Amino acid sequence: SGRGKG
Amino acid sequence: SMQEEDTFRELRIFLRNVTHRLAIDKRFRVFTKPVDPDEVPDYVTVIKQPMDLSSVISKIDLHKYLTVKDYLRDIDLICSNALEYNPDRDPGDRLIRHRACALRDTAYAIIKEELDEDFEQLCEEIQESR
Repeated sequence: SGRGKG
Repeated sequence: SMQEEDTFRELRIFLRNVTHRLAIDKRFRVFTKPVDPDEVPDYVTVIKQPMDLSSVISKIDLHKYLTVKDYLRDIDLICSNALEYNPDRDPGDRLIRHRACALRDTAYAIIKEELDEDFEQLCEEIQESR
């Protein structure tokens, strides 16, 4: 994934 | 010099009460666990020195914190990791970044209002003597 959660 | 061990006992007990108060707070639940590798696979590639409140409670019991500065360095690490990893785009990103600052500020605020300066100073001087 790229940065950031959820 | 049981007084030095009583000082370190008293410090640990204090730090447990603070870390407990943070860990039971609903806002900081995300900081009670390590970051999920399966959900956030790129977290490890950004953050090389992870920290959370479970790690902190463990380090209190292992006698890793001899001063309040030592404890607050890890609290700061939790916050800076969150501000380092999360971007400032999505509202979920801004929610977590704000909670991280809140965690830091809350910790510093509790300590400022409840820690006696002469007790903090004592702990600082014992560790330097060693």
